[PDB]
Amino acid sequence: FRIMRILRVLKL
Repeated sequence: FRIMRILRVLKL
């Protein structure tokens, strides 16, 4: 699962 892909979002 592309978890990092979602978490990285927080670092907008």
